[PDB]
Amino acid sequence: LFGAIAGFLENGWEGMVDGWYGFRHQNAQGTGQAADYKSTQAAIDQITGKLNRLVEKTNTEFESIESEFSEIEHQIGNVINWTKDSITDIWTYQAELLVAMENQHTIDMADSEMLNLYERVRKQLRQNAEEDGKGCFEIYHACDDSCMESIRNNTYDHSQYREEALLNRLN
Amino acid sequence: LFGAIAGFLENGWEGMVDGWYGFRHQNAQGTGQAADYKSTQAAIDQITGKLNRLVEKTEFESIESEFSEIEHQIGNVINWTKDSITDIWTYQAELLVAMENQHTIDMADSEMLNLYERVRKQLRQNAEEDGKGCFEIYHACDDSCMESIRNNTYDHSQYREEALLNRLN
Amino acid sequence: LFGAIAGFLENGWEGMVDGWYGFRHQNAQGTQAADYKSTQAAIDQITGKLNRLVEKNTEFESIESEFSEIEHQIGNVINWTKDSITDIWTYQAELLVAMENQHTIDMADSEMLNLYERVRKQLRQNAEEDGKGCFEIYHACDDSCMESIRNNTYDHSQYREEALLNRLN
Amino acid sequence: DKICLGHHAVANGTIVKTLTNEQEEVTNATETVESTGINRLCMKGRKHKDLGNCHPIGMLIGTPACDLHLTGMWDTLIERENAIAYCYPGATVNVEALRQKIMESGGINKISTGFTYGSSINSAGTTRACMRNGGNSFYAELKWLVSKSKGQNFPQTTNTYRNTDTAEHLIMWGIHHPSSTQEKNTLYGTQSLSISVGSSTYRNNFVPVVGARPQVNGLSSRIDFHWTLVQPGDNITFSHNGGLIAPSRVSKLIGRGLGIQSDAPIDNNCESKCFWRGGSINTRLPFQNLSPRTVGQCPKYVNRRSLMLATGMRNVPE
Amino acid sequence: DKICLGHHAVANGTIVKTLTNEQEEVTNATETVESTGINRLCMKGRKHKDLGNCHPIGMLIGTPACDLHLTGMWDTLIERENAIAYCYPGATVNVEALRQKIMESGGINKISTGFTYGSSINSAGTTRACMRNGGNSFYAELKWLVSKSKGQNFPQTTNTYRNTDTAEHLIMWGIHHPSSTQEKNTLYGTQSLSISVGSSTYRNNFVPVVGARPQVNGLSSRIDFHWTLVQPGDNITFSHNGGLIAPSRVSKLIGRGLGIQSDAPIDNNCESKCFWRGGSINTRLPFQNLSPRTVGQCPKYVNRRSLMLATGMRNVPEL
Amino acid sequence: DKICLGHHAVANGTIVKTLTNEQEEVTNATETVESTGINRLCMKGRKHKDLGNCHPIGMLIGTPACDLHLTGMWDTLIERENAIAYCYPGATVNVEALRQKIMESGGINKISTGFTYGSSINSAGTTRACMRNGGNSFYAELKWLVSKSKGQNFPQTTNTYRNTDTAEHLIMWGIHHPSSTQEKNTLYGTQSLSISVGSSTYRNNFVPVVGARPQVNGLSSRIDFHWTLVQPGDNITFSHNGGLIAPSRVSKLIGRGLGIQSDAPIDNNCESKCFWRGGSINTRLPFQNLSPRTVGQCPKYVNRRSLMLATGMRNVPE
Ligand SMILES: *[C@@H]1O[C@H](CO)[C@@H](O[C@@H]2O[C@H](CO)[C@@H](O[C@@H]3O[C@H](CO[C@H]4O[C@H](CO)[C@@H](O)[C@H](O)[C@@H]4O)[C@@H](O)[C@H](O)[C@@H]3O)[C@H](O)[C@H]2NC(C)=O)[C@H](O)[C@H]1NC(C)=O
Ligand SMILES: *[C@@H]1O[C@H](CO)[C@@H](O[C@@H]2O[C@H](CO)[C@@H](O)[C@H](O)[C@H]2NC(C)=O)[C@H](O)[C@H]1NC(C)=O
Ligand SMILES: *[C@@H]1O[C@H](CO)[C@@H](O)[C@H](O)[C@H]1NC(C)=O
Ligand SMILES: *[C@@H]1O[C@H](CO)[C@@H](O)[C@H](O)[C@H]1NC(C)=O
Ligand SMILES: *[C@@H]1O[C@H](CO)[C@@H](O)[C@H](O)[C@H]1NC(C)=O
Ligand SMILES: *[C@@H]1O[C@H](CO)[C@@H](O)[C@H](O)[C@H]1NC(C)=O
Ligand SMILES: *[C@@H]1O[C@H](CO)[C@@H](O)[C@H](O)[C@H]1NC(C)=O
Repeated sequence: LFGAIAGFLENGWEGMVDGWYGFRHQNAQGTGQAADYKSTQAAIDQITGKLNRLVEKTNTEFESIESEFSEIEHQIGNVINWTKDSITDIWTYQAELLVAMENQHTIDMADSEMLNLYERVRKQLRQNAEEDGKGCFEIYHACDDSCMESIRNNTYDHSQYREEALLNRLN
Repeated sequence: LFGAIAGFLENGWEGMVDGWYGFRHQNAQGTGQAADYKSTQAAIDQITGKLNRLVEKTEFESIESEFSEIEHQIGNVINWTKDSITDIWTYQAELLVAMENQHTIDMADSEMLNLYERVRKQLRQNAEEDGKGCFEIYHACDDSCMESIRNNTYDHSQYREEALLNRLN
Repeated sequence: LFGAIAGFLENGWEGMVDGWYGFRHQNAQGTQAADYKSTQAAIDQITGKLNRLVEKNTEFESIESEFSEIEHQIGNVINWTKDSITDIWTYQAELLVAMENQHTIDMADSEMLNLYERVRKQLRQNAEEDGKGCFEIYHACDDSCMESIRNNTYDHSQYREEALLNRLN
Repeated sequence: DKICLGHHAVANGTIVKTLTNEQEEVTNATETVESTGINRLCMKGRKHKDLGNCHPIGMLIGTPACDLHLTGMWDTLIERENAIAYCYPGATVNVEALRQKIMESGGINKISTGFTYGSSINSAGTTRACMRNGGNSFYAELKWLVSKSKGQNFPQTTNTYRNTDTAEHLIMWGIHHPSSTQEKNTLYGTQSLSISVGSSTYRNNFVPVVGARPQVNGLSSRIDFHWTLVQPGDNITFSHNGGLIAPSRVSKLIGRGLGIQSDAPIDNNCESKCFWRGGSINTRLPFQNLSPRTVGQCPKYVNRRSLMLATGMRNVPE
Repeated sequence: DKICLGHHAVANGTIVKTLTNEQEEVTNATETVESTGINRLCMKGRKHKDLGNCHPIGMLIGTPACDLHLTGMWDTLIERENAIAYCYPGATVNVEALRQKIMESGGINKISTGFTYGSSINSAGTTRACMRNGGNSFYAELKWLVSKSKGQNFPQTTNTYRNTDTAEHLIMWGIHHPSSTQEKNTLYGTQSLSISVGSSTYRNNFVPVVGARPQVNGLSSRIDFHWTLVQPGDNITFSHNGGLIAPSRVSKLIGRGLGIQSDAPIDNNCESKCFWRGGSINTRLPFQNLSPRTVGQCPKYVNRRSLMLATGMRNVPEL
Repeated sequence: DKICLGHHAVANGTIVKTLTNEQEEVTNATETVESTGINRLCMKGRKHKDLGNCHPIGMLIGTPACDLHLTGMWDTLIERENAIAYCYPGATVNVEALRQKIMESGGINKISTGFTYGSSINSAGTTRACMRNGGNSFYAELKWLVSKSKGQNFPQTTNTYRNTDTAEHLIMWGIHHPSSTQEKNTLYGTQSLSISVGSSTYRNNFVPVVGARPQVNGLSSRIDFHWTLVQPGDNITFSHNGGLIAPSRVSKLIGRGLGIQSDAPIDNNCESKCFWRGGSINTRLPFQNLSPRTVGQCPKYVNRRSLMLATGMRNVPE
């Protein structure tokens, strides 16, 4: 587990219906919300990868060894029952483990994609922002709607605002 | 793996007996130790989830006589089938434990790291990491202050101005 | 997935035939060395998996004649059983590599990130991350200094005042 | 000036199982166990034969119910619950093995034995128990041989069938067991009866035995049916005294096909690869919970109502 | 001033295997393979029958050894090693099929056939091979029919059993195979012998065959036993003229039960759902290494002494 | 002035499957499914018997093709395609069970039955169909008993084999089914024939099935075989009348061995634990796709050509 989803991120945003992960900003001219497309497609792609494997099964042809409509000899009947039930016990167990295993992974994978988005923004903001521990970054310079966007774009150049930001941080 | 347990933390604390995870501190009043209840429960609750899965539970009857002759061809088929079932279960049993153990270990590692991360973000600009799992705090933090760190109620703003000055001089 | 391989590290280095993970240079005099401990940690865990794979077995006898006819009804039971076993082993084998591979990839990612982290904490307040996996160091760091960073012997407090005023000015 | 990172959530979420939690809520999930089946035998793309009330054994010996299924080609053969094998009551040795061979075949050709009988033999026994066109009749592929003169000894007879084909042939015959001494005497004579049959891969002797028995289809007599596979080039010979129910044709099973025992009516407009008693299973899912008895290409049977596979992150509601 | 984070550790760690490391020390771990079973048959909560030296077949035909086991109800039936089926030496066609049917059952009721024989048949023949009270007897459920006049032809005879019940009945009979022509003639006469049996769903016929054989319980002759199921509403008829060992009662198998073959003593104070040749297995664990041949609701058998499941973190002791 | 962290990459990387990605490129990978096997039988360190054109059943009965294989010890026994079991027409009842026993054994001893016959019995008869060197012979372990005086009744006869050993013995015998009533009367007389066979555990009776007149038809002279086990301390008796093909020796299967049906040449230089019809599999890998039919200690058969296990990180070239 990676610590963000069901972690230092308090809860999810029901209002973000545009992606799995995204940004909420607050600046001079209001607040905004926008989904991050790369990170959500990373996660969705990995899910569909699992679903492909789930259906990518392909089949041996089995024939009948049990009469549906007539008595089978008692001893061979018992052997066939023991065998069939033993096979089924194995599959029931394989299905249970598969799903328990795959779900654990899927949850932690999604938590990981969140944490990687968070970490990219952090490194991007460099010395111009500080972590609030609940998922936000407090930015120590005027950050216009087109600034915010540069953060989501990956345009944001920290050295352009570094002087201002360090000034306010140290005071 | 997550880098903390058997990682950037040199070793475990044998003398920490009522927690899996905890805190050691040092201030003017001296030193102390405390376990963190939530992180240890998150680790423990997950183990017992595995144990619950492991003990969940088909009726089978006999298909080979202990005490009388079994026809030779049908007997060889039964021996072949039963051995093939046992190879599958032996493999599954080993794979289960191997996978499960890997995951339990890595899960514990991460609960330690998440505790460590929670405290980092909380100390904000008032402390610095020494790489061994310690946070060097740049202001006086008395026993009451230490507890607010462990409590998750430490307010960094109250000491920030001083901390920044002590970090730069 | 951790942050690093196929993440904030744009690509790998084909010229590094020296190991799996390592450092590259920039100073006056300046330009690559591989890190032994993290490479070994990775390789060791791969060879652990290789040890389990080649782990070997029950003795089986023949239950169908290659060269003569078997009775039709027992023949069908044997056909059904064998294909069932094979369907199970085919499924297990595919699950085994898919799952093992997923873990190998992330494990490797993990070792990259732990090295990176250790260097971060080492450099303390004397460097800043560039987001591409580099640490821009704010003091002069010659070949002996750079070696101390790889060798885990780098002492941050020795450079810290020089570094802080370069960072803040 | 703030910028906040977060994930989505949904108002109502699905519960799934993980390794460490039985009740994990996620944003979404799908089933992995198929629970619904088609209530039809989906035969489109298959040369199928629906046997109706004709039992596979009856195709070989030619019970009236099987008159429409004496020869043919198919890749899927469907047997039904009410299926009739015997009009003249009796039983067949290794019958389940014979049924499975027929149900794995891709068709049946019939070939004359060419047997002919001297004039002291009536080769056209018929009975009320085998009505064919509103008249007394008998198994289409066998001949009931009795004495042409009612109380006289059936003559010592030899009949040989030569498989001059390149594939093995399946030949069936019967041994009559009268229900009284008087019946035996009228059909075959007072002489001791002996019937022996032989090929390169078969040697056996049969003796009709009189015995009182319950009536089945009105008769207290029985026929014991036997069969063997006559290899290419091989000769099978019947040497007999009375009591032999002789083959007039033999069978050749051709190719391979999928045998299905089912309750479900046929749909020739839908396609499927997996069958069971109640019909067809068409699904991409790896597991199913409908029936532990399926034939064809199927999802594996599991003892589980549901198994949800997560397709989203932990749902953390507001 | 500093605050330090850390994790517990213990003096004595235990080793588990992982995907990457087969010598991983962890704080604690728990077993997943059961290695100890109880060496008794734990029968608490079960209405059980211990057959002792009575073989299941002998319940059907009434060997003296099974006199206390001719009828009954049980959910658990226990067969012992070397149990006796036959007093008069012989064998049963498809014996193991029949033994399993009985061992799947939850009881046996006995129903009389009502067979009677005319004034020329002795129905009370006995032998030194089946004893009660230390004297000659015979199977309790069968009757050895011979000629009342030694050396004379056994009369052509018909006996019919009618199943007037709602459940199928299991009828057993014997065919006698004398040890000499002389013996055969005395019992049944010089005539050819034939026995035919016929229901709506069964037809078979048999010939007593003479032949020198080793003595088993003192006898060189044999009885071959045969059985079939008689459906409700159906009649089965025996036509015979010497050689039939005729049923005086038929059997009805009732309900379902668990058959166990073991020679472990019975313990009524412990319960179990899993059994093997020497005992019971009570365990929560999903795997066991006691035996590959088990019966009941059992953990899966594995070819390993031990599989430790970690129940804590890597143990990292101070160095 | 910097320091940069990174990982290695390789020019040409290998593709593998993961839970989430078919086609994931990794720096290196090794195969887990063995697809190549050695085309010889690797017998190094095995004491073994290649039977050649001797069929296992012929070992017990002493067919000419098996003369060099009537006894022996081995931990491995190799059977070949089209091996000869019989020299005289006929077959063995319950043959696969018996072939599997022989093929599970670790050797064979032969023990004389000690059987002796009165002067009215000729037991030296031979036949053109079992040539040995250039002459009429018979199965080595059996004797064809016929009336010394042609046409007279073969005497009522008793023979008893006593197993006085501590392990079970396997006894085989044959039944002659004559080609016609005339051949039968010549060899054994006009009496009705009976062969009964009885131990403490086993009883059975046999009647020769006499055939019918043309020699090329399915009812002619043949000898069919039967067998059972005689336990230590038990005796087995033959009472017979004509038609018995009596054992002059019995067999003791000893120890255990590995049975192999293959047409692959023996190679005494390499070692192996796994075999199939094409010869051998020598791999450390857990799976193989060479054949579903293998004996020994084997990797599991899987329906896949290749399953690559990653042995390095994601490969990320520039
Ligand atoms: C199984 O055995 C059963 C007993 O034999 C068979 O049922 C018997 O079948 C015969 C002939 O089919 C019936 O016989 C006739 O009976 C009437 C008189 O019937 C009334 O009186 C009797 C005697 O008290 C009474 O049992 C009946 O219920 C009637 O009230 C005569 O007029 C005829 O001449 C002739 O004798 C038997 O009645 C019948 N018995 C029973 C109990 O039904 C049965 O057919 C056999 N089953 C099979 C499948 O073969
Ligand atoms: C096998 O046959 C031998 C003789 O045919 C039987 O042995 C004799 O057994 C009796 C009873 O113990 C002894 O009094 C004799 O001394 C034995 N004679 C010899 C020479 O052995 C033996 O009992 C038979 N085995 C079976 C099982 O019937
Ligand atoms: C075999 O098990 C099935 C499942 O309950 C049951 O229908 C059937 O009667 C059993 N058959 C035998 C051999 O008794
Ligand atoms: C079956 O295997 C068991 C256990 O190894 C053995 O004792 C018995 O001989 C074998 N049965 C057959 C048919 O070989
Ligand atoms: C069993 O399957 C094999 C392999 O396809 C085949 O050659 C043989 O006919 C089949 N046996 C039966 C009983 O159909
Ligand atoms: C729910 O899961 C199914 C399975 O992949 C998918 O079709 C669907 O889009 C998911 N729905 C939601 C709520 O996003
Ligand atoms: C079958 O009969 C034909 C015609 O008589 C003959 O050519 C052939 O040899 C016989 N087959 C055998 C195997 O005897």
